[PDB]
Amino acid sequence: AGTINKPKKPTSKRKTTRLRAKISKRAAEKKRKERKLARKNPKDPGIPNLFPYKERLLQQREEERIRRKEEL
Amino acid sequence: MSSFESVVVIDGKGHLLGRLASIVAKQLLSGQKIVVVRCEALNISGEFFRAKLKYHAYLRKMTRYNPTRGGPFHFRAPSRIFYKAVRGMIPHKTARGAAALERLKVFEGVPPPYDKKKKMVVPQALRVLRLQPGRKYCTVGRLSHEVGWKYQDVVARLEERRKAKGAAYYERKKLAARQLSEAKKAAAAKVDPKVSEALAAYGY
Amino acid sequence: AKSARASRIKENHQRFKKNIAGPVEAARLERLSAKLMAIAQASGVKSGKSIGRKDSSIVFPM
Amino acid sequence: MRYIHSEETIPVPENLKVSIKSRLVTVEGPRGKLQKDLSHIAVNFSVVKKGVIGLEIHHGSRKDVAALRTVRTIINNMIIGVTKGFKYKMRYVYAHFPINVNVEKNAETGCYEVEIRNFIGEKIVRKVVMAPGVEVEISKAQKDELILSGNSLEAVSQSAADIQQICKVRNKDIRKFLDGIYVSEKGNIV
Amino acid sequence: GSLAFLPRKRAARHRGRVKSFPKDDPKKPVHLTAAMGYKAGMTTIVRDLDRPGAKAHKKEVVEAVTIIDCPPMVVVGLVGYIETPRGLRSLTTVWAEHLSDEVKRRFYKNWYKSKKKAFTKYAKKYAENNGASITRELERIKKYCTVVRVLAHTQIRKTPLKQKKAHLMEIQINGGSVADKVEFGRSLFEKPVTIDTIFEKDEMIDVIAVTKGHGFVGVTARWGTKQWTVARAGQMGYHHRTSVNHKIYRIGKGDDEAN
Amino acid sequence: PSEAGHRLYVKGRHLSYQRGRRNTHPKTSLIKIEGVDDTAAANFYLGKRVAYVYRAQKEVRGTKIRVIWGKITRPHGNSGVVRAKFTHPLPARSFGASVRIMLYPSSI
Amino acid sequence: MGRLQEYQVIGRHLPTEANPNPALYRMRIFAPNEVVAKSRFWYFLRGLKKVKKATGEIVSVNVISEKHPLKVKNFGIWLRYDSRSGTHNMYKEYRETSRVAAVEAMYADMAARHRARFRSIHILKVVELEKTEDVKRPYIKQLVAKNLSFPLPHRVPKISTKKIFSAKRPSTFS
Amino acid sequence: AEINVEATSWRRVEVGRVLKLENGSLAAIVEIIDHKRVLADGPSSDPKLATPRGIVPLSRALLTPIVIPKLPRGARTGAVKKAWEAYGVDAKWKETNWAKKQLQQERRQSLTDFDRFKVMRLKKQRRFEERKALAKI
RNA sequence: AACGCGACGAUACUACCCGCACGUUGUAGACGUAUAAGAAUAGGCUCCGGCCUCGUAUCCUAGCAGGCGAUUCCUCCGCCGGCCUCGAAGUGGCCGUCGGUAAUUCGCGUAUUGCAAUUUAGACACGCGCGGGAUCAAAUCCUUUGCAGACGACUUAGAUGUG
Repeated sequence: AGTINKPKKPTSKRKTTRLRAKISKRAAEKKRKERKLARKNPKDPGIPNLFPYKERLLQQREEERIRRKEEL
Repeated sequence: MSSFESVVVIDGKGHLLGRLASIVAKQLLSGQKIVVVRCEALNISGEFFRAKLKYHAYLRKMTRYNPTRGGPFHFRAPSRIFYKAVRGMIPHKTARGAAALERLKVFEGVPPPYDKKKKMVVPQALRVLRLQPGRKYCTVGRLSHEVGWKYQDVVARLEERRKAKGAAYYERKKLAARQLSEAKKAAAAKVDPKVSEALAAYGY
Repeated sequence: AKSARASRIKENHQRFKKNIAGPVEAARLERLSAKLMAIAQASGVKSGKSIGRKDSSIVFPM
Repeated sequence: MRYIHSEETIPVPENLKVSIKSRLVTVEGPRGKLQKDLSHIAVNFSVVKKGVIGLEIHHGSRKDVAALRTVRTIINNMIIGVTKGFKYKMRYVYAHFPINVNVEKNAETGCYEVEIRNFIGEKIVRKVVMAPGVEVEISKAQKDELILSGNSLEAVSQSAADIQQICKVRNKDIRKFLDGIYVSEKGNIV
Repeated sequence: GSLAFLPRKRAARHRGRVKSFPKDDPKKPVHLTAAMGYKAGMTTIVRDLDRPGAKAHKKEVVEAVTIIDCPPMVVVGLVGYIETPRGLRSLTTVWAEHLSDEVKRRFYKNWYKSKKKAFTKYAKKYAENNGASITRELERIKKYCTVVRVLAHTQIRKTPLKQKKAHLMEIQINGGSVADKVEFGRSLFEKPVTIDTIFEKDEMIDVIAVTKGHGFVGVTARWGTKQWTVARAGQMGYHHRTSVNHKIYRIGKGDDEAN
Repeated sequence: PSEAGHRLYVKGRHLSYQRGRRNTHPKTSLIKIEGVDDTAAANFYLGKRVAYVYRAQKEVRGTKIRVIWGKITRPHGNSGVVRAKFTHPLPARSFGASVRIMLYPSSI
Repeated sequence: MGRLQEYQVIGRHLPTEANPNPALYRMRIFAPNEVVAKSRFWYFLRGLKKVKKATGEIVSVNVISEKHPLKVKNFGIWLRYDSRSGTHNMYKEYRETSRVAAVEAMYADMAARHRARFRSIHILKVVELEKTEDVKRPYIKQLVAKNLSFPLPHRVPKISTKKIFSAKRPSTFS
Repeated sequence: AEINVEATSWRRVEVGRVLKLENGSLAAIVEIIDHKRVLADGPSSDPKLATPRGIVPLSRALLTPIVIPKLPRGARTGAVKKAWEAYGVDAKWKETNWAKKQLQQERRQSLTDFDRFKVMRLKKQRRFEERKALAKI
């Protein structure tokens, strides 16, 4: 493409007031449509493996589980 | 520091085009006369074809009814590429903006009054201090030659002659610095020691 | 067809200029300069060999 | 990720003198002189041992560290051409029209020129001017062979590629018309 | 019509300018590059053609030729030019003594009542010290100028015109060092230059003049129909045109009496 | 002879009025003082007398040279520009004209 | 999020007749001030338990200053952040001097690489790595190299911004 | 094999390298934080050259040619002070051209109006004999 | 380019030029309006010793708004000549004469502007003055031409001539 030698007409990034007002409107009823459908209706990944102290954190989990079992 | 001079002559080599234009436009409106030399050696950041694409987009904008009147006059010279940037940073349609533009003179190369004057530099627009070491840059002289500037070879021959004369001037300058250091050494043995001990205690 | 500004058309013309039309024009210019040569041939400051001065918008008014 | 340090090494043979300015690299040896400018890459040249050139960058990225690999090979290529040189051997083939190849040396401009005649019967002569520093000779060893030799791999390989691109058939069938000049062997003179 | 000749206005001057001399190289011999003449008219010739490949090869062709009357131009001046970032600048013009009254008529709009004092003090600097002002101005051309031109004028008395005012034109010298062409220009002062020496037979030359004027016409004849691009009425003719590749079929002497 | 100078003032430039985007207030002028770059340097010049010296066309009391008096009020911004109030607001054609900033009244 | 400080916030549900001497929970919160630290406490306790500001009271808020704010440490931050897709896990390392400085370095880092906000970042663990082998990321690994020393190429000098015009061109070497 | 390279010669940040800050004081690098921060300490007995131990950005620091030879990494203020006095960093700083030019600025800033007058006239007496020597040369 | 520029010819008046004499003469704004290497920025400069973040540097900087004499000197500045140099919008160097000159030192003046009021001071341009040099011109109208033409405008010719 010879766009360097012969550029085309530019796509203006200046925003018209007419289009700015509609986009705020269309963003509004999208949020209403999303809320209406959610109203209509019909997880922890864990400690990372690269964490250097997952082993001493797991034994804290087992030790507190023993104390909870002993208390109960 | 901050000084008011009669005329500040700026060497345009090594300067970014827009960063130099905003500094110059502020001094012109503040009441400072500015001469810029070597506008074929200014830099515009980015790759060369981006500066060429911007100028080819500028060349598109031409009026339809009569190009001789009112149309955007596309100036190809490197001095006038710089002058276009400065004129867009000045209210040139008022009397104050017109007065600020008359305090500016823009030249290609170094004209023979200004090759014996000292050329200032602006650290706030210098390419080596501002740009990242890996980025690409273009020269205004290269962009001008590809859009119709006819006097790249003429300015290059005159600059070669100007630097041939300046090499002669530096050779006389080195001799003066050699002779000044020899004269100071001899005068240190004939000066009264109370004069030199007082000057050393005062930092001079 | 090929344009008048085609690259291969220009290269063919450059081969014509150097090899055929070149020495023809150089020969005719030697004769014409010879006839022009026939017609034309047919202190320091006091002699003017040193060049001095005869008989302002670049500098701001100082 | 901004690696703090990265370095590579170029060994230097005993018969060579490598001189490096700001980023201008000059290699001298038996066969001649080679210079090339490297101001487009940020690099710190240094001397590590008696015959080792050290090239380093500091606080570069993965892109800047990888640009050290291209300069190590580029300087090492200048070492080889100055010591051993480069040789490209090219063969020209034909079916019916014999290709006449003529090599002359221009006294002015100091460069060889190769004239190709009678390429599939065409009456146009094809003149290729070589790079300064590459010599072309007709092989009196095998049939239809040229030798492009020199010190710069850039000059030898580009001049060899110019000959291939100037003898290329047009508007024909590639599967049937096999005429052309092709690079057969690449290597060193020594 | 063509948009290349778009400002369809009357030509600014009657004579019309060259606007481009040939590109100069110092290895060539010293030669002038242009001349002047007066249009006489046209005639009919028969040429024995030698055009291999033509249907009229080795046959007789009848062609129309144009006759331009060329009295010998008289060289009166020398103008030096320097290279500039702004373009090309004239630095020094050196005239000669004994300027004719014909070219002196050119610097006057009313010659019949003037005192004819043009170049009277310039005739005195050739004998003021020894000619120091003249030699200084030529040395300024030799050491500073990049190309030099020659001022030559035609004579109207040799031509059958009621005009008496000569036509003065600058002609560029090509092919040599600036020192060599200056010594041509000073030696060529006060001397008639014939068209035998400037041009030669069998040579394409470039012809520059102002066309025939037709005054105010409409779009029927100005454009050739059934903003700038819209066909509008106005002036047709008296435009400056540069024509290209016209062959010199003959150069008559005028003395020969069998032209 | 002497071959010295007689300057007992600090040079200044009249930049603009007090303004925002579009509304300008001529009662306060903005002055750039030679060699000031922080508010700390501008604090020395507070209260110092400012003179704007210009030229007229008619002699009035033995002079053709007229003066408008003022004093420095407060620092402006972070760059050492200062605000100055005069007995009459300065002319709008003097944007970029020089002023004389004098060391009286002196607290040193 | 500013000059953060670590806070020890201890709060409890309001004492009632059914349950006197209540549970007394404790958290460590990085907050700009006292008032924010209480708010983050009740926000985090509301997600975990059914204790809010209306039925709860703050027992103590104390600032946990660093033991050694003059010793260089390698820190490990385990965090969750919320994006358009959902909740993700990261573990990032920071070579700093204080535990608060590692948290400030983390907030600027997550805002830079991933455009994460303060409202979306959950800091789970800030651990000082006692031993050198515990450092896992290569950008900290090159900092803990033996005999670490490097130059500083292309150093732009600190020229005052009011010095518009300079007489000689600057140098980027020292 | 001849290699002739003249590329650069930088000072390196390292443990034991003495820095100069914008305040005019001296610090010595103890441990390196990152590529633009270091931990330093100036234990000098001169109040003009003393710096508290802490984090210093390298953008606010200047690298002096003085390196304490075998300073341990992570050394506390007691060990740095012993190596500071043993190497004589204050004496080596005084001989540096950076401290000589700084002392020149301190003396020139401290001139009174009377001292400027005596500076100017004593320069004229010194300039006179420089001018006679230059005319002889 | 009808508000871009260069070279050259003749320039009557007026005053074209030189010297010095002053302006109720006009300014987008004088007050030390002082300062030439080139080039690189992952390198440079150098007297070849060494030096480089840094123009917070260098020069100049004292005397009724700034004398006359002395000693001491060829220190600094300026005007005119000769030799040369300087064309990108054109200048500086050397030599010489003359004048001024705290580099060291000295004798006699300043008051009253009354406790501050721009320190009327620079530059270019524009005028008026003398007393001296120099110069003795063109264009338009009118008549004519038709290479031109709606009118203007354009190519021409009108002073003794190849009219």
